[PDB]
Amino acid sequence: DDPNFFKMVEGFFDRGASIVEDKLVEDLKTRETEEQKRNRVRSILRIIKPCNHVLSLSFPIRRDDGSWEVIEGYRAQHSQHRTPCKGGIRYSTDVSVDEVKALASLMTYKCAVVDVPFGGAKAGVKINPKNYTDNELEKITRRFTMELAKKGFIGPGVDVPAPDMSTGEREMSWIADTYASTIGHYDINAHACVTGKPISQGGIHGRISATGRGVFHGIENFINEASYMSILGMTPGFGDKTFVVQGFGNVGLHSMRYLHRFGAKCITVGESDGSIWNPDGIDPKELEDFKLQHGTILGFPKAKIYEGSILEVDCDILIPAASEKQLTKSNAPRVKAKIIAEGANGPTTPEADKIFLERNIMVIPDLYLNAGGVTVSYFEWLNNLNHVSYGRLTFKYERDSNYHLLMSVQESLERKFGKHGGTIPIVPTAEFQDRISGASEKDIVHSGLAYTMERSARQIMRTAMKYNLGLDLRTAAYVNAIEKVFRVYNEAGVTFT
Amino acid sequence: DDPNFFKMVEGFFDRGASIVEDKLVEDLKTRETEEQKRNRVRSILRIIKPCNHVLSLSFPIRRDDGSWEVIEGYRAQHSQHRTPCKGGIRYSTDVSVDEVKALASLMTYKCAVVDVPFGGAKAGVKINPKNYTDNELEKITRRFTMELAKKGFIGPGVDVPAPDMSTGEREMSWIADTYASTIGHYDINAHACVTGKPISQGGIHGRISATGRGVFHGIENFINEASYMSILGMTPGFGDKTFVVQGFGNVGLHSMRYLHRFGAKCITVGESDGSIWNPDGIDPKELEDFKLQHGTILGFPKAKIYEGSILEVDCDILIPAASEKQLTKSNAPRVKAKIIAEGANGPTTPEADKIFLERNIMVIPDLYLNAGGVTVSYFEWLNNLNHVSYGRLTFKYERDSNYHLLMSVQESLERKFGKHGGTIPIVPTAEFQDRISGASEKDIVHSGLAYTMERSARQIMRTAMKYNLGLDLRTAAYVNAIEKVFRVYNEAGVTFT
Amino acid sequence: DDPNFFKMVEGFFDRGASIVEDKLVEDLKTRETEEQKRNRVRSILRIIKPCNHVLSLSFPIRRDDGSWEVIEGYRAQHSQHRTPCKGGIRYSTDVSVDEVKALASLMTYKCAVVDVPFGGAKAGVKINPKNYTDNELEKITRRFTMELAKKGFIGPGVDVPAPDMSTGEREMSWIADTYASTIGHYDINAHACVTGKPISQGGIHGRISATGRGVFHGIENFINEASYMSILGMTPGFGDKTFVVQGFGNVGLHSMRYLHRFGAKCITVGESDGSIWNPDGIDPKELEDFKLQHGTILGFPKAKIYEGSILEVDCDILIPAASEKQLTKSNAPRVKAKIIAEGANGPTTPEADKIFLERNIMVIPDLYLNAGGVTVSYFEWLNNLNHVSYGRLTFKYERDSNYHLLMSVQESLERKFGKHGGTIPIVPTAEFQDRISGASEKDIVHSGLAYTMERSARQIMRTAMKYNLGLDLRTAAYVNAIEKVFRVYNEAGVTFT
Ligand SMILES: NC(=O)C1=CN([C@@H]2O[C@H](COP(=O)(O)OP(=O)(O)OC[C@H]3O[C@@H](n4cnc5c(N)ncnc54)[C@H](O)[C@@H]3O)[C@@H](O)[C@H]2O)C=CC1
Ligand SMILES: NC(=O)C1=CN([C@@H]2O[C@H](COP(=O)(O)OP(=O)(O)OC[C@H]3O[C@@H](n4cnc5c(N)ncnc54)[C@H](O)[C@@H]3O)[C@@H](O)[C@H]2O)C=CC1
Ligand SMILES: NC(=O)C1=CN([C@@H]2O[C@H](COP(=O)(O)OP(=O)(O)OC[C@H]3O[C@@H](n4cnc5c(N)ncnc54)[C@H](O)[C@@H]3O)[C@@H](O)[C@H]2O)C=CC1
Ligand SMILES: NC(=O)C1=CN([C@@H]2O[C@H](COP(=O)(O)OP(=O)(O)OC[C@H]3O[C@@H](n4cnc5c(N)ncnc54)[C@H](O)[C@@H]3O)[C@@H](O)[C@H]2O)C=CC1
Ligand SMILES: NC(=O)C1=CN([C@@H]2O[C@H](COP(=O)(O)OP(=O)(O)OC[C@H]3O[C@@H](n4cnc5c(N)ncnc54)[C@H](O)[C@@H]3O)[C@@H](O)[C@H]2O)C=CC1
Ligand SMILES: NC(=O)C1=CN([C@@H]2O[C@H](COP(=O)(O)OP(=O)(O)OC[C@H]3O[C@@H](n4cnc5c(N)ncnc54)[C@H](O)[C@@H]3O)[C@@H](O)[C@H]2O)C=CC1
Ligand SMILES: Nc1nc2c(ncn2[C@@H]2O[C@H](COP(=O)(O)OP(=O)(O)OP(=O)(O)O)[C@@H](O)[C@H]2O)c(=O)[nH]1
Ligand SMILES: Nc1nc2c(ncn2[C@@H]2O[C@H](COP(=O)(O)OP(=O)(O)OP(=O)(O)O)[C@@H](O)[C@H]2O)c(=O)[nH]1
Ligand SMILES: Nc1nc2c(ncn2[C@@H]2O[C@H](COP(=O)(O)OP(=O)(O)OP(=O)(O)O)[C@@H](O)[C@H]2O)c(=O)[nH]1
Repeated sequence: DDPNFFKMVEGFFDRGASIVEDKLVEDLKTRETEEQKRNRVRSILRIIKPCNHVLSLSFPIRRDDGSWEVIEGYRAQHSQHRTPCKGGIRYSTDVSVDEVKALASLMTYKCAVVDVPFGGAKAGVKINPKNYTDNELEKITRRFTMELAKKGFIGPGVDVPAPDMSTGEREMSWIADTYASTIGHYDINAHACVTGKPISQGGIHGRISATGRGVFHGIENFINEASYMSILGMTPGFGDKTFVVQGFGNVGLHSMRYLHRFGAKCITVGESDGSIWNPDGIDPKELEDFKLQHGTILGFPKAKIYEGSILEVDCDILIPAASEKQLTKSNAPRVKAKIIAEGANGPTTPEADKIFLERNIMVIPDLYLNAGGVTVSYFEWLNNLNHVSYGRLTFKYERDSNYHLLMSVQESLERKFGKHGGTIPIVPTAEFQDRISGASEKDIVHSGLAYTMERSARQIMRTAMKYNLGLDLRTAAYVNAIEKVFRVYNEAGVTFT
Repeated sequence: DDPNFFKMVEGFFDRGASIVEDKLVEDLKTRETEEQKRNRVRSILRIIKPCNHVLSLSFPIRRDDGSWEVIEGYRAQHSQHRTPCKGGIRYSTDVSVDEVKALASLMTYKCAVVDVPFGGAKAGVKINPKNYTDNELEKITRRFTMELAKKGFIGPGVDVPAPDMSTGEREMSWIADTYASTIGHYDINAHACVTGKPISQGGIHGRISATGRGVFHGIENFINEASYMSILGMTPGFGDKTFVVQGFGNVGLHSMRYLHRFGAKCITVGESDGSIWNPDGIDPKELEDFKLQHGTILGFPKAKIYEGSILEVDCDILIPAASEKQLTKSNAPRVKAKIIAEGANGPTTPEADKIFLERNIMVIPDLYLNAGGVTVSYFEWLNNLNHVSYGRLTFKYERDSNYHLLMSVQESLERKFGKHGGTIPIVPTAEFQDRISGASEKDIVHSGLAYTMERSARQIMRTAMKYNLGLDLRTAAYVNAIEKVFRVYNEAGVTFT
Repeated sequence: DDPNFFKMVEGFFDRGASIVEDKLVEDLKTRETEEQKRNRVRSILRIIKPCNHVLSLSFPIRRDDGSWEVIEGYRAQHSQHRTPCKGGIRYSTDVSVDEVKALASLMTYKCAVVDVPFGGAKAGVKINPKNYTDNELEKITRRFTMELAKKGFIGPGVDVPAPDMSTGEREMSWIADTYASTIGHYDINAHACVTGKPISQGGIHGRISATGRGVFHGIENFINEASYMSILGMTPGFGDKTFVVQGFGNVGLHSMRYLHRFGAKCITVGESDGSIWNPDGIDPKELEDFKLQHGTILGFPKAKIYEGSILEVDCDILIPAASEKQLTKSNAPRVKAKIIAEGANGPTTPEADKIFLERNIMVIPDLYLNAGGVTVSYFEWLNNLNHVSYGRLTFKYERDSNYHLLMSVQESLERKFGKHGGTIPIVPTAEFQDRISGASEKDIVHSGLAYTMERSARQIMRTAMKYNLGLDLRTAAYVNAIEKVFRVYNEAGVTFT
């Protein structure tokens, strides 16, 4: 059980088309024959599936010891029905076009599941950042954008890179600075070419913790749904149950704190080295220190090394957040859990899905969970496309206008019950007192994220009941994804051909 | 014996580097240590070898029956040491990135062997032109350029497509018209984006027969070299020996006539269907009719069907001009020939080379033979970059000036020997009478091609003696190729890295 | 005597306008009043004089020890009557806008004196290349072009940098590579943005020795003019007289060999360290070795150190070729020479000119001598703007056509005097045998340079007699310069204002 990662995501898309194909002909309003309309649907589905562009590079670089190397680099743009196309830049010696093509596809559907205006994209670099000088990573990241930009694969109108595995705000700043100063110098939207930038360079409050909140608001939108918890046989709530984490990195890290702050007791955590198992809870603050002190989660003196993979650890909510294809046909029989959230991108093989549906354990699709990161990188790309600190124009104004609603209510009452002259004191609460001056930059993020992953969780529930998919929310997700991208191709007069 | 076609061309490049690496350190003038300089050479060689860009596409098209299809299309730009990058566009259901990457590499060396200012490139389309309407091929060719152009892979400053397998002047006109009218409208060099265009659209006299002349002037430059014919045991001349042809298409066709007009008796010819064997000669005119009348070289009533592949036919000069990897370890033992010219691109597997060197049969590298086609498509790209019919400015002027050289000589003599008054009539010959008005468009082609493949044949001879490569002219060719591309990287300060 | 270098060149321009102003009104064909026309001339002269653009920069760089620095950099575009604008890039800690503005002006007149289509320009960088790593010079040169390019000061349509003091073909390659790969990627004329590139990167045979030939053909065009040598009291010829050199660098070096190969005995040479005086001749080959071996012309065991400046050395032809303002009011009284050539740019202060005219010693203007370098960098900018090795198209053709002139003459004679049947053998000479195949790349250089500095030397002689300027050829040069740039402004309808 190790399919070509692109043949796998295609496999999910397949079961999606196998169910939509019927409810999609009846919504096609053209005037043709029944079979003809189906010969129209299946055709458009064959256009969605493949990637529309897969660039492939090679970089002469000069390492600090003067020697040269080549660096294969990739970038796919899955679909063009929606511009621009976002997608992270991954640094790993395990990246390939067969991987990038699929990760590129997912973000075409992630962005469709959470209603974000972007096509899919993804860029890889065969590289191990743990090997190279922090000068060499600059000469590599800047060259990698110099190559893309001149071939039309970076720019606020075509593609927007983003952080991903083994990349952070450090790299994303090198990109925005190279693009702004070479190609899009005159363009007013220069700095808006990448997301995940540092705050001082045009970022957004909580771009790092963005994905974590995703995993959080996702789990919350289901744990607090009794219709499934009655099936899974658990309790709506967090402090009553626990969870584990694969891949203590950005997702895994912030998936903890936001899920740790509400009573859910993070049992264990692991990484490429080993596992750290404590059935009583690990402080996400303290462990975060060792990643900056001891280089690994190992040695953590408030837990122990675990002779076994996290995926088999007894818990309540499994969260693979480290790499692809981790759960598989050989790990599925030994999960011993109830819910498998997904921070990583397609961490479950399609073979293991049936086993999970068979074992009666709910799998929440990665299309829905790690989509939080996108919906915040959208606010960033949209922040620095308007050139204004959101809400700055109307801080002093909203603060005044609200002080005149409450006043008018007061002045109005002091004429009806004011016969005694009694000063009715209409004053804000503690909560409203914060929201007087309006929506600050952080407020729309903590809301626009919690809202985007509210509508999405419904549209997934609303579908899985319409088609009776039970706990295969994944298939229900692709259905909502495919139905949306279809109406774009259908009405667009797909081509000039 | 069926290597990955890119692992094969790499294999030739390897044996090339294995011999140049020594004579190239001593020509490196930097001030370092011996071993260091070698750590500099091997590094640059690792930069040349791989392709710098390999795009990959997917086309929604609307066939005439209304159904949709996807069409994978590829384009590689091997190197950027020389802009623009030329390369044909092949239509075949057997094309892939693993093929295009190598064909792209060859033209980086072809252009280096014949001193033509272009990097290498190649574009493929998984398609069978024998299946589609001549309307659908337009909707495909125009879309294929629309996709490339917007991503910076067509344009007189980056890439210049050209005819290749299953494409002719018909297709190349659709490209130039689409590019000129969409992307490079304002650009003055719009129409110069492709070569192989029809004459009325900016072509060159004999762009079709260009490659054939290549195969001709190549063979001639060796047959008339006794130093090898003494080794091979044959006679310098054409009317005394024969030859066969694989792949009666453009190369194979015009390889015949230009080699048929000088006594060399074309024994047989074949194609995807079958062989046409006559040990007494086939009229290239008559057979050309059946390709336009009977759809195949079969049925040709002045010869017979041959129960066997051409590659084993007894002859004097074998010319594979149909596809890749035709000669191989299984066909090498049964060649029964003396010289194997190469119209096709890498039609010989590296394993068969040793057998050919062992059997003491000279193999002329495809780098040298089919390079004629490029050297004429260069004159085209250079014709329509100057916007003038070459030589038009000075037709009436040269005609006059020459009539004053010959006159002055006459008037000068009629004063020394003119004591008798005898009118010395200095008048042109028959030959010069043609070259009076200067160099017309066709004259520079028939010369610039015959000249370009004169210098090249020497530099190959001049190398194969300097390093004692005997009859492995192929290896001698790559040596001249690598030495040239190296001096470009070496001196360029290869990167800003 | 140390004027602001821009107030000095202005001073020469002044005496130029003071003489042209009369002979220029009568050539103005507009219909106005006499005084009005003069109010038109003086006005246009005030437009020529100043620089139209003087950029000024500042570079954050990261030295190899990690520390930051700023690097002031300048570039002036004197005039725009002729695009593009060429001008070297000088690296020296003595550069400033007050210097660049004037050097920029000179090349507007240099290019006008030798009829080369370029406005003037010049770029400086406050830097000492002897201090920085050969990595740091790359990070500086590439950044310096990145800054200019984005502000429209590099590009084959606006400006074309070139080598100058403390820069060579090494730097010019870093520029062409940075521009080609960032800004003008798509442009077909990308690599044509700079001149002085290495040959493998699009240079010209003898771009280094180009300026030297200038100094040579300049001196020759005057030494072989008796009209002045009768005044100066010397002999037309080189082997009969000697010369010295200031600044053994590129100009001074190649000024020697080309003037050494014709009997002229180079007495001494100096540099920032000291002088090397031998009244019997210094081998330019041997001394060139020590510059690559012993770091200085000092220690040269076939001469001695000279306790004195070159400018006072007894010789016949003084050539300052090291820096500006070297001759001055304090050095003029002690020249003890006959002719002062000028390789450097304005090495003579205007005060010293009168003393030189008074001492009756001819000063050849730098406008005329070092203009050879430009006229070759023009051929380069024009070479790589046509994308063809000049003369390659018609090597085999001219070789044939000439073999038919000589044949026709033979065949013609063998009918008049051929009654005896005697085979008249019309065959090329030794000299013509070289020029059969036509004009190669090096031939047009050695001619186009020797020709350009033939017409120029006449137009200067032709003027200095028309206005009776005696030996002040400098003033005669500016007259020809001003008269040319004037007709451009005059007829252009100078502005839309
Ligand atoms: N971080 C983000 O912004 C987003 C991340 N994701 C997904 O989340 C996943 C992880 O988040 P990242 O930020 O990339 O984390 P990261 O870049 O910090 O690295 C993940 C960590 O997991 C560990 N790990 C990797 N492979 C492993 C394996 N096979 N077994 C055990 N441990 C392993 C590594 O030590 C690494 O520290 C990624 O796969 C990515 O697809 C998705 C969207 C946004
Ligand atoms: N290089 C570029 O073109 C960049 C442009 N921007 C744009 O600027 C806008 C800034 O808004 P926000 O940062 O959200 O407001 P903000 O109130 O969130 O500002 C964040 C930080 O930026 C600093 N800052 C504000 N103005 C500054 C200035 N003129 N110079 C230096 N630092 C300054 C503030 O001290 C604050 O600490 C964004 O909308 C973005 O579109 C932002 C970053 C880089
Ligand atoms: N035609 C040109 O302008 C140039 C052609 N070439 C090379 O020359 C070769 C042929 O020239 P094209 O113009 O492409 O010919 P073409 O495009 O006319 O087609 C080649 C012919 O050979 C036959 N053929 C193909 N594969 C065969 C096989 N496996 N066995 C037997 N017959 C087969 C086909 O029937 C076809 O008619 C190509 O492989 C190409 O690489 C190289 C440079 C320029
Ligand atoms: N669409 C475009 O931008 C094109 C531009 N050109 C440029 O035009 C130049 C033409 O030179 P050549 O064709 O080599 O000269 P040529 O003497 O070879 O002309 C070839 C054919 O073009 C025809 N032709 C010439 N001028 C014409 C016009 N104004 N309208 C219609 N047909 C005309 C002539 O009748 C002749 O049959 C080329 O240098 C090329 O650069 C050529 C083709 C297309
Ligand atoms: N080299 C060229 O391509 C061109 C040069 N020029 C002029 O020729 C002059 C020299 O040619 P470059 O190529 O710049 O030579 P360069 O760049 O090799 O350096 C000139 C040499 O003269 C010596 N020198 C500098 N200042 C001196 C001083 N005050 N006293 C004694 N020696 C000194 C230095 O040691 C240096 O090696 C320059 O001033 C420039 O204006 C003009 C046009 C083209
Ligand atoms: N990066 C760019 O865009 C460059 C473009 N060019 C253009 O190319 C033309 C070249 O003409 P010339 O060099 O004067 O001819 P040339 O006969 O003077 O060639 C000089 C050297 O270039 C080498 N060379 C020729 N073709 C080559 C190729 N395809 N690959 C690698 N090396 C090759 C030759 O071996 C020779 O040693 C120039 O007209 C120039 O416009 C030249 C240099 C760089
Ligand atoms: N690595 C790390 N990041 C943190 C930590 N605390 C907060 N952050 C991030 O830094 C941002 C600033 O935190 P706050 O000032 O508390 O604002 P906030 O959005 O209310 O913080 P949260 O509600 O915890 O998301 C937060 O949005 C988090 O994304 C922490 O302890 N460790
Ligand atoms: N298919 C085909 N093409 C031909 C034939 N004859 C000539 N051509 C091509 O058409 C062009 C015009 O031919 P010509 O008028 O004879 O000029 P040419 O260049 O002297 O012809 P060649 O010397 O045979 O190359 C030639 O350059 C050939 O490329 C032919 O019989 N069949
Ligand atoms: N530094 C240096 N350069 C040289 C020397 N000899 C020639 N060159 C340069 O290298 C080029 C190649 O020289 P040649 O092969 O002799 O061609 P060339 O143009 O006839 O040489 P010259 O007539 O001396 O200019 C010349 O154009 C010179 O510019 C030399 O001895 N030292």
